[PDB]
Amino acid sequence: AVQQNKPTRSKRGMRRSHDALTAVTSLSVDKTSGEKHLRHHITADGYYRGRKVIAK
Amino acid sequence: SNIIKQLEQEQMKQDVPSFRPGDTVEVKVWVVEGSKKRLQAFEGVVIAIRNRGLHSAFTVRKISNGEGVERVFQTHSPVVDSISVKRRGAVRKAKLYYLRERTGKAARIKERLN
Amino acid sequence: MIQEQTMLNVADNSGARRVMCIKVLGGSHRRYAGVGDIIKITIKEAIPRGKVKKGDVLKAVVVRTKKGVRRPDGSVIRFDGNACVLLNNNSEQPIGTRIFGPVTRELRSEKFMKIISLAPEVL
Amino acid sequence: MIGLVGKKVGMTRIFTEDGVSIPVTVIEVEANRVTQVKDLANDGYRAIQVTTGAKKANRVTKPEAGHFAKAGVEAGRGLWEFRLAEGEEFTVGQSISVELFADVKKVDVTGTSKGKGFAGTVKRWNFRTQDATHGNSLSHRVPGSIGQNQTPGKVFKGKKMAGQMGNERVTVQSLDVVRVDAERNLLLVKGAVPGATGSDLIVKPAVKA
Amino acid sequence: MRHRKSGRQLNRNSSHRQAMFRNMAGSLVRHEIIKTTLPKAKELRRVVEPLITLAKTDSVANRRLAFARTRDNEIVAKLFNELGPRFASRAGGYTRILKCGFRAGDNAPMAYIELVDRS
RNA sequence: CGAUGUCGGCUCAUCACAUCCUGGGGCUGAAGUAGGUCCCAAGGGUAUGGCUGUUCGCCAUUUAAAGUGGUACGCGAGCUGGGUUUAGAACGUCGUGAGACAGUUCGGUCCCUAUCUGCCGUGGGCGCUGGAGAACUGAGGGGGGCUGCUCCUAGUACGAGAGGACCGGAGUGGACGCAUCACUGGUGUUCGGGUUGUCAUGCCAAUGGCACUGCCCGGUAGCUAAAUGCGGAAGAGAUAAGUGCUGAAAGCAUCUAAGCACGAAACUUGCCCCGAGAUGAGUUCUCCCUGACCCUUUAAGGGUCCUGAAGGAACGUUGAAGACGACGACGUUGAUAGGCCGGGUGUGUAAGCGCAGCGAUGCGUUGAGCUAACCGGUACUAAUGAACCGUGAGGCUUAACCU
RNA sequence: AAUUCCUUGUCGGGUAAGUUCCGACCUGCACGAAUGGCGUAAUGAUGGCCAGGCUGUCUCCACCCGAGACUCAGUGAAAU
RNA sequence: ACACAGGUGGUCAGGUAGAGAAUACCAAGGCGCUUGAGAGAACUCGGGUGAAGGAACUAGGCAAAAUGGUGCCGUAACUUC
RNA sequence: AGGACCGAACCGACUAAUGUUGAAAAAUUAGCGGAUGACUUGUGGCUGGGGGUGAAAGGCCAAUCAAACCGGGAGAUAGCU
Ligand SMILES: [Mg+2]
Ligand SMILES: [Mg+2]
Ligand SMILES: [Mg+2]
Ligand SMILES: [Mg+2]
Ligand SMILES: [Mg+2]
Ligand SMILES: [Mg+2]
Ligand SMILES: [Mg+2]
Ligand SMILES: [Mg+2]
Ligand SMILES: [Mg+2]
Ligand SMILES: [Mg+2]
Ligand SMILES: [Mg+2]
Ligand SMILES: [Mg+2]
Ligand SMILES: [Mg+2]
Ligand SMILES: [Mg+2]
Ligand SMILES: [Mg+2]
Ligand SMILES: [Mg+2]
Ligand SMILES: [Mg+2]
Ligand SMILES: [Mg+2]
Ligand SMILES: [Mg+2]
Ligand SMILES: [Mg+2]
Ligand SMILES: [Mg+2]
Ligand SMILES: [Mg+2]
Ligand SMILES: [Mg+2]
Ligand SMILES: [Mg+2]
Ligand SMILES: [Mg+2]
Ligand SMILES: [Mg+2]
Ligand SMILES: [Mg+2]
Ligand SMILES: [Mg+2]
Ligand SMILES: [Mg+2]
Ligand SMILES: [Mg+2]
Ligand SMILES: [Mg+2]
Ligand SMILES: [Mg+2]
Ligand SMILES: [Mg+2]
Ligand SMILES: [Mg+2]
Ligand SMILES: [Mg+2]
Ligand SMILES: [Mg+2]
Ligand SMILES: [Mg+2]
Ligand SMILES: [Mg+2]
Ligand SMILES: [Mg+2]
Ligand SMILES: [Mg+2]
Ligand SMILES: [Mg+2]
Ligand SMILES: [Mg+2]
Ligand SMILES: [Mg+2]
Ligand SMILES: [Mg+2]
Ligand SMILES: [Mg+2]
Ligand SMILES: [Mg+2]
Ligand SMILES: [Mg+2]
Ligand SMILES: [Mg+2]
Ligand SMILES: [Mg+2]
Ligand SMILES: [Mg+2]
Ligand SMILES: [Mg+2]
Ligand SMILES: [Mg+2]
Ligand SMILES: [Mg+2]
Ligand SMILES: [Mg+2]
Ligand SMILES: [Mg+2]
Ligand SMILES: [Mg+2]
Ligand SMILES: [Mg+2]
Ligand SMILES: [Mg+2]
Ligand SMILES: [Mg+2]
Ligand SMILES: [Mg+2]
Ligand SMILES: [Mg+2]
Ligand SMILES: [Mg+2]
Ligand SMILES: [Mg+2]
Ligand SMILES: [Mg+2]
Ligand SMILES: [Mg+2]
Ligand SMILES: [Mg+2]
Ligand SMILES: [Mg+2]
Ligand SMILES: [Mg+2]
Ligand SMILES: [Mg+2]
Ligand SMILES: [Mg+2]
Ligand SMILES: [Mg+2]
Ligand SMILES: [Mg+2]
Ligand SMILES: [Mg+2]
Ligand SMILES: [Mg+2]
Ligand SMILES: [Mg+2]
Ligand SMILES: [Mg+2]
Ligand SMILES: [Mg+2]
Ligand SMILES: [Mg+2]
Ligand SMILES: [Mg+2]
Ligand SMILES: [Mg+2]
Ligand SMILES: [Mg+2]
Ligand SMILES: [Mg+2]
Ligand SMILES: [Mg+2]
Ligand SMILES: [Mg+2]
Ligand SMILES: [Mg+2]
Repeated sequence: AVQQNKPTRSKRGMRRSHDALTAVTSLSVDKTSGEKHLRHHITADGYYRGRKVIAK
Repeated sequence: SNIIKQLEQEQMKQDVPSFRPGDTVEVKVWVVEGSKKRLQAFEGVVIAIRNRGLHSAFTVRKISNGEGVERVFQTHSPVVDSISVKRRGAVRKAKLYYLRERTGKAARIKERLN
Repeated sequence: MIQEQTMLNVADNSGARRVMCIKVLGGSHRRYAGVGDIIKITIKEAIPRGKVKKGDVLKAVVVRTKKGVRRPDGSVIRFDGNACVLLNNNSEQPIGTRIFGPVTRELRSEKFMKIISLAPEVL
Repeated sequence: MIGLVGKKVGMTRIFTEDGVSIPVTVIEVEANRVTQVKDLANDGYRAIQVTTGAKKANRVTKPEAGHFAKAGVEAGRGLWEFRLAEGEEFTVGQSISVELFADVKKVDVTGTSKGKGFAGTVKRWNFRTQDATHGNSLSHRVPGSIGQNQTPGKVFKGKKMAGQMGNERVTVQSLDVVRVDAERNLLLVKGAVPGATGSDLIVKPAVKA
Repeated sequence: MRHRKSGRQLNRNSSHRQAMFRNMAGSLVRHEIIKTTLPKAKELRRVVEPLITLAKTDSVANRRLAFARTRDNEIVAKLFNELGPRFASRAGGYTRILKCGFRAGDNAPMAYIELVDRS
């Protein structure tokens, strides 16, 4: 259940070949407040698709 | 769907009488022995009714020759011919499966008058 | 739906009350036996003066099952117990003379025309 | 002979006059309309390409919508292809109805089976379970042994192991066709065809006869 | 396999789910907007919105049913006196999911679930 | 010998053919039936129990048959631990004794989260020479291949009778496999009801919590087998053993040397599935792009500005798809999901009120009320205007045509 | 026989079938009288066997409820 | 060795049901056990239910399932009574 | 009356499963035995290594026992690796 040879750092790099993170593609921009947010999420100030959906 | 229900409602029987569980019912089925179709009678107590439209069914239990016999009729099948409520009974369940261990005096059910 | 080690009641006046199926005949690895099926049985309980004796080994035809048998409309006919009629080993005709309780239309054939003749009720 | 593309509507039963209940599978078959006729001079083999159903106009793509526009026919929900026998031909914009099966007696229904997901070897390959008691340590539904000792340092190809079950093309052969209802575009075959309710079916006349 | 089934298990047993949605449906009626996780917010629609539809017909029996679902007389009073006639013309859809990002403690995808006629 | 765990069982197997069954033959001291024997043949099939730790064996009853072997007497980083083979104890036996006995007897810790190969699945990358969406061909690979019994032929052939066929046809099974949920059922801690103890909601009434879902009774969808559909083929090709035709060498004879014919579940096909990473990277159909300039080391060169297509991806609503990816549906021009409305189904006559009763309770209102995943509807809620990726006519060499 | 090698002795019972068990036989390889002999009610988390009830033990598994496994975020080993 | 399912003597003893300091639910009082969030595969773990059969499983009924209280009736061989 | 009976505390450890780089250098879970006695328990004492102690398993004597631990002879000796 354990190895018999030390796997190389080359094999280590090939296993980590798929472990890269995917950056967010494009931030949607609100039409009223003009700030950037995740697509289909509310903004930090509380806007979503123009209207002020939550006070603060 | 609409297509299934249209195929099934054109095969249903328009004259199935209203019976509840616990009704002593009498079912006449077709028997093909040799080449002559005769009409054998079967009479017992409805212990279960399963309603699914065309696929509707009901279970009749009788004590025949000392032996208990259950028989699950397909309601809209044409091999049954008549269904007649001999004696309607008053129970408070949908399925009377407890009659499978009651015999004689214990397996009576009172009559649902009116 | 009878298999090996299944106890059965006895449906005739052959003299047995309680028999046990020891082999479902007619096919290798055959699991079950419905009605109309031949089973080799042994006798576990008998009347004191019968045609058969406790410990005899002989054939039997299943005539009533608690699992039940299906009809081509989709209906099913269940019984409260398991019942078989004893047969001879060779001639394979019934030993008793009077069949007790009902039987089914699946039983009737050229092979078992005698049993449905003697049955009080054929469903 | 060519086949037709239908859809699994569901199952029901046809009570005969004789008291026999036939379990049938309703397969609606809309008008299959051909989109391309393939031949030996251009394609190397003889077949037709049919389409059925409708599709949202904003969703059929410009490469795909140009393919229907060359045949001059409404976009359907897919494209299937049926090999032609000899002496059998069709035009391009021709529609094919369920009356093609009016005088066949057995068909073969090809569908994509239900998806069982990642299934173990008890369910997938019908392995026997081991003993559920009498000392068994964590090994009740495991596949047991898978090979031999050093002779073939290796498990053989095609060893029955766990994995994806179902969700694949299977064909049930020689289904008795019960009723061919051309007016409401149906096809009643005896028994159970593959696929879930609402999935595409390929009904061809039976090759084993 | 999970063919055609419904209802989220939410890593809880059945009595905990029923008691959590009993607390959470009362908390949504009380404040008209709450912040919970996105799977719990989507599953809360199948609890609160049958309670509001129950509240459109003010009978003594329906007060007893809504009390049997929520076990809080303040919520049952708010359902039939306020949210009953507030949603009396809407054909369902009494609430709104607003996804609000990710919780800092465990990266859970959160969401605001609010009533429609709040602001 | 700085460790290669061992008898038997279990669970997966896999190969050989010196073949047990089924298939094809030859000879028979082969009438038929049934055999004996040998040849060909490994496609498929090839018991359950009693006893014993047993393999084996005997026995019971099956079956077409219950093949023989290889596989570390296959298989313990898969299981078991009955046997053997630790320490306890005892009998017989041996020894003065400690003790010993392939003699017996009772009792006696079976570890390992898988790095690599392998295998089962499922993805990412890139390639296939402009890019993209599909539909394919089939190089190749895998699956599958079992058989009983009854009836007809026909009580015919055969036979003194007893008995009893070949060939051919039909039906119905067993075992196995695939699919499915219409039926019969199972489950159904998300639906309904009954009920015990207790606590709480002020109390009554009515509910809820907890007690294995408290204990039960039923049960929707889904998944399921025991449920019910279907499958094994027919055919073709080339053959094995075998059977021949014509025919010499060798005036004859001779199946072979030339030539020709027949011949089996084996072989190649036919059936099913995968399948162009088939780098030999194929074919068909459709769609998309028709800008300017700088550069020096001038070339399949580098850069700038303009341009951003077809399409894709991401995000969202999600699915009878699913570990995750993937795959499929849908995103307002919208039924994708939830809700809602209606229906169905299930449960079995709610609550409240009235009546009867001393009361438990009964009756009426009432097949009432509630009803999950189901069916048909419905924009009420959530599926955003965008942005992102992908570009800007696509090498050389001949050849054939086109002017 | 906790002792019997031959041995699965033979016979009987039980079972469809019993190398175990029970009752006999005696041919005690190699019992035997306080390293006690033979019985024995009661008792035993004791050994063997049989029967009734009971059942997923099994034919042959199916579904369901939860805890992991799987995905994301945080922390982060080990034998070799 | 640990903010470790272990071990550790004495004293206090509420309600309802109950023979009870068993057990169920509670009071006073004290807790939710120092990673969460999803998903709802195989497989493992701890449970629930199961058609027909009922020990055919197995070394062996191992494990499960079953029995379970009070009162009254009734109760065998054998025995040291 | 009882080395009496059933059964919690308490004492023990028969069976199974889990666990086996564990929660745990022997435990948990479901069952189990004893439970007025040759019982069990607190505190303190006494017995010392060829010695103790032992309802006897070569058991126990500080996670160590066919002769404890620590220091010393001591760099014992090793025809062996
Ligand atoms: Mg090495
Ligand atoms: Mg990685
Ligand atoms: Mg699926
Ligand atoms: Mg098994
Ligand atoms: Mg273990
Ligand atoms: Mg286990
Ligand atoms: Mg190994
Ligand atoms: Mg090699
Ligand atoms: Mg759904
Ligand atoms: Mg979690
Ligand atoms: Mg609970
Ligand atoms: Mg060695
Ligand atoms: Mg080594
Ligand atoms: Mg040979
Ligand atoms: Mg021969
Ligand atoms: Mg082979
Ligand atoms: Mg073979
Ligand atoms: Mg071969
Ligand atoms: Mg072949
Ligand atoms: Mg045997
Ligand atoms: Mg060998
Ligand atoms: Mg071996
Ligand atoms: Mg072998
Ligand atoms: Mg082994
Ligand atoms: Mg052992
Ligand atoms: Mg010893
Ligand atoms: Mg020895
Ligand atoms: Mg790839
Ligand atoms: Mg092949
Ligand atoms: Mg065959
Ligand atoms: Mg079904
Ligand atoms: Mg259905
Ligand atoms: Mg049911
Ligand atoms: Mg239930
Ligand atoms: Mg169901
Ligand atoms: Mg209560
Ligand atoms: Mg009250
Ligand atoms: Mg409470
Ligand atoms: Mg409590
Ligand atoms: Mg052939
Ligand atoms: Mg000649
Ligand atoms: Mg010649
Ligand atoms: Mg030929
Ligand atoms: Mg519309
Ligand atoms: Mg909807
Ligand atoms: Mg409704
Ligand atoms: Mg109804
Ligand atoms: Mg009322
Ligand atoms: Mg109620
Ligand atoms: Mg009425
Ligand atoms: Mg109703
Ligand atoms: Mg709908
Ligand atoms: Mg002796
Ligand atoms: Mg002996
Ligand atoms: Mg036995
Ligand atoms: Mg004997
Ligand atoms: Mg035994
Ligand atoms: Mg004896
Ligand atoms: Mg002696
Ligand atoms: Mg002496
Ligand atoms: Mg003595
Ligand atoms: Mg992580
Ligand atoms: Mg802690
Ligand atoms: Mg108390
Ligand atoms: Mg307590
Ligand atoms: Mg913790
Ligand atoms: Mg689970
Ligand atoms: Mg259970
Ligand atoms: Mg069962
Ligand atoms: Mg049930
Ligand atoms: Mg049952
Ligand atoms: Mg046995
Ligand atoms: Mg066995
Ligand atoms: Mg036990
Ligand atoms: Mg139990
Ligand atoms: Mg005592
Ligand atoms: Mg002790
Ligand atoms: Mg314990
Ligand atoms: Mg006691
Ligand atoms: Mg000793
Ligand atoms: Mg010690
Ligand atoms: Mg010493
Ligand atoms: Mg010494
Ligand atoms: Mg010295
Ligand atoms: Mg030294």
